[PDB]
Amino acid sequence: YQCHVCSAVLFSPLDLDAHVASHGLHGNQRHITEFISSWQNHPIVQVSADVENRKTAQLLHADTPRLVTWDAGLCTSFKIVPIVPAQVPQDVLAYTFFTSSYAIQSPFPEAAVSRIVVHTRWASNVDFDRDSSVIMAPPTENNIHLFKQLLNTETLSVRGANPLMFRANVLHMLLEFVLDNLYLNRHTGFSQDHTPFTEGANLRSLPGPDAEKWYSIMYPTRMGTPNVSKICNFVASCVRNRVGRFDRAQMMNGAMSEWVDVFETSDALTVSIRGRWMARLARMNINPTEIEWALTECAQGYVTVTSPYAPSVNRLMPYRISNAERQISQIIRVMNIGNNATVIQPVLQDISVLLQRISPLQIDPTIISNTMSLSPASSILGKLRPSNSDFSSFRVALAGWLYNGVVTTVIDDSSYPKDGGSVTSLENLWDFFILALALPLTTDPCAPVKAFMTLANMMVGFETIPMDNQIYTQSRRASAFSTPHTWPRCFMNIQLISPIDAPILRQWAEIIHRYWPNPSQIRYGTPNVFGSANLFTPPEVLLLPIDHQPANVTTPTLDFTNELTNWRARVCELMKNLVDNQRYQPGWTQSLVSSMRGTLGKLKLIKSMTPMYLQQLAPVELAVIAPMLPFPPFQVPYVRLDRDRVPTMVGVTRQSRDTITQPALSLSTTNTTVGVPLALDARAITVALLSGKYPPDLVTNVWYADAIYPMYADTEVFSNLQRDVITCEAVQTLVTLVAQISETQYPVDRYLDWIPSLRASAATAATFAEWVNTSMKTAFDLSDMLLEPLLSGDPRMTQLAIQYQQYNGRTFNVIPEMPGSVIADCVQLTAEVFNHEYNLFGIARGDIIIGRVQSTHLWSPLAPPPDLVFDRDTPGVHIFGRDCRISFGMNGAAPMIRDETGMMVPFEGNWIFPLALWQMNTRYFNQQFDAWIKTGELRIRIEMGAYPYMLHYYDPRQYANAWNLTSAWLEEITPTSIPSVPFMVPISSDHDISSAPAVQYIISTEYNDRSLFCTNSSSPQTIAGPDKHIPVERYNILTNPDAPPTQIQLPEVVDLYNVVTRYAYETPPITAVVMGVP
Amino acid sequence: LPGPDAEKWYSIMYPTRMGTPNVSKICNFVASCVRNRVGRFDRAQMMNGAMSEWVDVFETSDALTVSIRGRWMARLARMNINPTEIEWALTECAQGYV
Amino acid sequence: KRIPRKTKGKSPATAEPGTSNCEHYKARPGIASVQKATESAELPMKNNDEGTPDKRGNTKGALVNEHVEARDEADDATKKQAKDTEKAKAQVTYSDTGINNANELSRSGNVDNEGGSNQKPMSTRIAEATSAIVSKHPA
Ligand SMILES: [Zn+2]
Repeated sequence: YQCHVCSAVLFSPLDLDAHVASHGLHGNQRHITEFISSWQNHPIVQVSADVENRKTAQLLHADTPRLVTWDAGLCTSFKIVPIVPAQVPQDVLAYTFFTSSYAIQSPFPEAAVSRIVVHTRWASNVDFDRDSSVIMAPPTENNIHLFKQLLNTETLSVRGANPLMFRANVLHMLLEFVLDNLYLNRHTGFSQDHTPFTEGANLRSLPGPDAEKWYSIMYPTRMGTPNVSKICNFVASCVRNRVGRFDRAQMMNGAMSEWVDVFETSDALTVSIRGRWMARLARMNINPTEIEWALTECAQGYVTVTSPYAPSVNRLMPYRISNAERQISQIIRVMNIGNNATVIQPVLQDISVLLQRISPLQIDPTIISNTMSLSPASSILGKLRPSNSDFSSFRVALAGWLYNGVVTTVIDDSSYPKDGGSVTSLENLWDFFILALALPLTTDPCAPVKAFMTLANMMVGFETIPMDNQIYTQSRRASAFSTPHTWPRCFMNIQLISPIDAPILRQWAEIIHRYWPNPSQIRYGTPNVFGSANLFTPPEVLLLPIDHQPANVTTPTLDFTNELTNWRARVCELMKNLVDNQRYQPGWTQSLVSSMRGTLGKLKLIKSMTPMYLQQLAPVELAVIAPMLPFPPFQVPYVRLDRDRVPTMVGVTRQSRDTITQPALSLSTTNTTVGVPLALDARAITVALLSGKYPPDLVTNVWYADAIYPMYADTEVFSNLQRDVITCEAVQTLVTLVAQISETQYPVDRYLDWIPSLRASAATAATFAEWVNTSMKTAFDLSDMLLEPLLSGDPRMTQLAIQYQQYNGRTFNVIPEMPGSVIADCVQLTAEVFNHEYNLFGIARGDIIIGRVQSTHLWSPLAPPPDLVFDRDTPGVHIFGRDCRISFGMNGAAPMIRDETGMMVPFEGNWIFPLALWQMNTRYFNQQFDAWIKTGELRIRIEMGAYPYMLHYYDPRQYANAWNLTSAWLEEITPTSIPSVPFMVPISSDHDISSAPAVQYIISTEYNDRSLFCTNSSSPQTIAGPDKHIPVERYNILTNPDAPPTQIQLPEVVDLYNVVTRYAYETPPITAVVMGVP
Repeated sequence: LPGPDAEKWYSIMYPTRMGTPNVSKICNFVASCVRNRVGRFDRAQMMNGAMSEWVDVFETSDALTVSIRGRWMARLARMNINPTEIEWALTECAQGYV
Repeated sequence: KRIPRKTKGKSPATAEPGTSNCEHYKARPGIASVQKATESAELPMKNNDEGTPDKRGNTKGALVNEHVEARDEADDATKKQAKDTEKAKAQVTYSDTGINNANELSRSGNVDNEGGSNQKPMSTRIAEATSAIVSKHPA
């Protein structure tokens, strides 16, 4: 067998059918990427790293999130639960079809009282549980556990919540609510219907064994109007033709559509969240042609990639992002580094080994011995020690070019001559040769001055140079010049060194100024589809500390046009001039001029090929490797000798630009150099740079094709792009969310402030951000890292930015313009809806009035009439502040409390506390006020703003008394928590009843009876108690005839019957056919 | 405070933190103090993720010992030297040989 | 089709004349060695988390000084470098270089988010500061 699209060899017909799906052909899922070369038989597939028992398949060690996940159940997130059940006699009990009895199935609970609750994903099949659920029990249970999970570790009670953390808990709850509905609606099949009420209407069928149990919940219109009741006349009011399927795509797939619009039970909030998520994902769509272009361009032209496919529109490959998100991810990783060398070591080591494995260069020190054959020759042989074969220092010096801004590589301290050195010593002369040859390959910006001052130290007693001050001396160690502020004026201005006094030293200085290698820059990667994470350089540029030229192997070894070869020749010439006249070497009794000259000539004319390599083939390998790295290159510019542009500090900023706060310098600024310093071996660098060669039969096209194929077959660029998406999104949402519970210059709309809270400090904001971070990681199935560096000290940030500075005070500041974020948009939307539908999440606004009210009236204490409520406008009201002090009576007088105006008042009338007063003096105020509240004439309006509640229904035809609950609540209040407020609601009945007294003490101060759905749903009408017909405002497209099928009044009231759009996509793996180039 | 029994210090240090439910003399005193002068109210956070370098805190103290320790800290701060000055001094003493 | 989770949360066709599998060519760069090097270089970065709080609000990491933390991380990196190179002494050292770097700080678990030392963790401080002012029943 074989596939004529990609030319792969298969074995079974089912194998071919499963294989063509990766190209887009149908027929009649474990792989991430699938490559194949054209010059050999060796495919390379790539499978996830967590799976077991892989049969010779490479791994994807990235930490890619789970973006695309499907949902096949209902789209709703608000369920209706009956509270007080009830059976009622009926007139029509079932239907008849010639012999058959079909039971009457009602879309809503047939109970005496039923109200809406919030169980996220109560009816939904999912292929990946995101596992961040906001599950709410009915109000008759206790839901206090939803508001005491974030900043309640210490707690004076187990069933109490701290009222100073209500806003933080509600914000986290809304974040989880949004973060749980991030699924993707699915396209399960349909089925016709010929019921007399839903005739010829395609109905959607959930997956699973049963399918007709959900047809009564999905479609409230299907039930007829058999009986005379509230459900019956509601269904009578509703219109018919809005049911089932609305329309379907024109592109079919077999006999099945691509998308479809269906009327069914849902909510506008979840449908809007999922629609925005769908738009966000579709905005990231990529194209196999563009992947082809990107890979064939990143390969530098040694290999051409091609990826064929068939015409399809339902293909989804979310991989496209903007440069701002890449830059923000880069800033987060730079903060992660945090002066910890343990997170820099593996990167440089592994890049070193990768270069060593894909490079053509071979390093054998036998060339030096063959060219060589106190004996200066033997001296330099013993000082280079060619028998050693560890050249990790060379490869790491090359790999450090990509990471100029984080790690700076300097020559070791042990390489410099002992005790400063002297030119009268052969050993010190050879030390200088090795050091001077090794210096130009490091990223230390003071390398030229170290090179100069080495010889300057060695020349003491023979040559002098002008000094800058009276403190330092010419014999200052060359390794102590580690900063730009140290460069000698004589070295900068070259004409100060007098040629009649320091001849050799001025020669060395002129050689440094003229022949030091010149920086350059090469362009890498595909900035059109992979973006670019370059912060201080343009989008497609790779800076290099050496010049680079086009490649060819047929170029002469001795080529003094090459910078490094020219440098070796010049250094050898100067050491020759130093040794020529023996002016600097007294004490040498025998003349070693001939030996020194011969050895220096051999060193200069050695047939090394490392200069050729570094000039031609090293930059192309760096550019071929760069776009595939996990931590992309972070570079700061290379300034050859211009001192006023030497970068000396790199910081990171969190606060906005128009604000003054604590100066909180990042930890990256404490480095003496620009980055973390690592030392290198000058001897090893010199040996590797002095003895190298190619294989005798290198064909560069074949070599780089065979070396590029197996390492693009294990690329994780696409996973990294998705993770950068998620990182930028998390940063934006964390800023937008932490700006709500503190004081920050990032103003976003402040939708909820009636929920009380405190002005969170650094520690509280940090723990809150930790909960946010952990929730997002749990939702997207990440485990490595996301937002952790931001949590290290004062997370109350406004925006990220990174900047370095030059020596002369100039600073360059970069600020990625962060785009919109779908998660933060959805969170703000859900908060804006919470502002109106707070009751459904088990919360009430306003405050409660504690006062004895005995009567036989049935008025539902969550909807108080105007008589029982008082406020500041109410005359004869006493407002109390923190200075409330009780003084007992004497000899029959009455106790008195301290008013806010200053007067004393007895325990009578209407009062107004803050909740803080009681929460402070609970154990005292309770014992002082209990009897007066119970049997006296005392009434208090504790003002709270927001509070969770709990309902206690009773029979309105028997005695009741709420004191045993009220006093329990008042006892259980504590300085750190508060239990849910207990209410005492009567039960409504469709028949007349007797009336018995009822003594209740707690009532609200405004309408909180909004979660109530319907009462006596299966009867014709309610006669006593709270009355509530079915809310037609939520069933708008059904009840309202002249309403467009997509209209939603989402901010005010959320609808429970909408138009959902179901999808059915295919997400193929990354396919490529790597061809070779002649 | 660092110590074995630290619960007994949050009421000794901060008089105006308790509640005033009473007409007793201590409550009459606490009901006259201002409310914002408790705990820390100023700090110098030079470095991110490091110790604040000094703080100003309202707390139960003693003006005499505060003045004495202020004098002592001023005396010690007049003696302070930094690594650059020490480096220049040692270099000039060594006369370039170090 | 249920996908597991990686972490834990809240819980007459004749043979046509072209095909063959004889394996005539072998790559000179070495496909296995290149794949091994790519596997080593593909790994994500270590997570440097000490200094950040956990759920209860207590910082993570040891209680050692900042600068000594940086020094210990440096010479541990040196030891790991030697182990990777398979020698006795690392040739590319991160510690004891020629650069004077006595001001370098490395994030540790000694300092909280406010800017104070945590010799007594945040939860303990909160618990005792709250317990200092509770009250009981009269009798
Ligand atoms: Zn194929």
